Amino acid sequence: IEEGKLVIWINGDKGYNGLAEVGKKFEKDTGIKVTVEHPDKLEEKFPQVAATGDGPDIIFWAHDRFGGYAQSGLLAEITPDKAFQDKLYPFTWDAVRYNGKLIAYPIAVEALSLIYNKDLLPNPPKTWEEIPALDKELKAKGKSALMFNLQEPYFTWPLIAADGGYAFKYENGKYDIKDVGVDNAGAKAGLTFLVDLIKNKHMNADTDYSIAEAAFNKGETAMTINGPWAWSNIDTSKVNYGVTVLPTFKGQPSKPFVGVLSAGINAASPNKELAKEFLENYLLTDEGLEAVNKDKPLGAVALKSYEEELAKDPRIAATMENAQKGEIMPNIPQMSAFWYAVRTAVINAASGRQTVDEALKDAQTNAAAEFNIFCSNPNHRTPTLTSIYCRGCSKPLCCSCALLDSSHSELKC
Ligand SMILES: OC[C@H]1O[C@H](O[C@H]2[C@H](O)[C@@H](O)[C@@H](O)O[C@@H]2CO)[C@H](O)[C@@H](O)[C@@H]1O
Ligand SMILES: [Zn+2]
Ligand SMILES: [Zn+2]
Repeated sequence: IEEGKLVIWINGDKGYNGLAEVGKKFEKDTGIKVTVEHPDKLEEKFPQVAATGDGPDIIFWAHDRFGGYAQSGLLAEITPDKAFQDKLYPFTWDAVRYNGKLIAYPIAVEALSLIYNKDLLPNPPKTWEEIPALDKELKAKGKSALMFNLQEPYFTWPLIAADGGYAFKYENGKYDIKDVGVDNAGAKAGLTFLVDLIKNKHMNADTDYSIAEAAFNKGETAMTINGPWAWSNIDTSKVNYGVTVLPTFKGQPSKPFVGVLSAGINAASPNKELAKEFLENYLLTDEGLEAVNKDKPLGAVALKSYEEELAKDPRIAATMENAQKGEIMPNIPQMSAFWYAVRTAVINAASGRQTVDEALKDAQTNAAAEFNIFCSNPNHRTPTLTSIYCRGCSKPLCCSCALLDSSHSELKC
């Protein structure tokens, strides 16, 4: 890692051009060059190069992957004084706490929403159950009802979770990684409904991000499912669209996994103080987030002063409504094994390579095998085993401390 400059990694679907404009303001004020890059599969590349001290000074990703990076020692602990912490919403700071330590700067809150074409669909459906008949009526006009990414489980999880699927069982402020809900009856029903859409030719198993975005932004399909970053290309497309709450399934809301875009500092960076200055005094400002947001919308931003400007945007309102009904992703190291298992299950069930019950029993098994953790209470003289994490601080707790100790209450720790 090169001394005296900053290298930044951020996903290709984010506003990397706007962040680069923030880096040029930084360079004009300090003389420090800032290089922004968007490598492919950066969330799998970063743990690989950082383990030997390579990679960027700063990495951006949703918060769910940062706990695994921190567990492996790849992320520096950040030290914002309390005056700066008061500038961001408390909700966002919780997402970046791992093992009781803050391990990243929260940037923005993201959640999936239903996006619809107002000209084709003045009244968007409230339920998943209405989409088949709605697709039948729109094909009689040369359009389709719904196209969204079927290749990434992030997009299909809201439906799978709607009727009772879960990653890890959350109970009184705590997760239990021994209790996985990927092959239960509520997850089977949601995936079975999705596979039925493809079987009855209302959707194609092959549909990915680029195909769905192209079909919606050209006026071919009435609805898509996507996050705030996708609004930039819709806005320049000529489509007259709205953003709204995801439809219900079996009378229960779709529950999107909520992400907090977060900026982590590489443990091996010799430019940590320059990185903190960049993130605190240039990015996490009204002007800094505005430049990023004007490139690709971030969603609801963590900095209160600027979110108060964005809040009147109806698309932000819908994003927040969906976030309320969904749930914050855990940042525990087991999250990436969960995502890998669900990705395979969904793709194989949608393609007909496996039945729904085959695919999800495999996902449950493969994930559980991947899921040796010890309780964080320092008064344990010997390492005390557990499979429970506190959600607020992402600390392991044994069954004894989880029940007997008053600390780590569901409300506050
Ligand atoms: O599909 C699993 C995937 O979901 C999430 O990734 C999101 C990301 O949070 C969004 O910012 C956007 O880039 O879309 C991604 C899905 O393609 C998790 O954050 C990620 O770890 C996980 O692999
Ligand atoms: Zn304990
Ligand atoms: Zn706690």
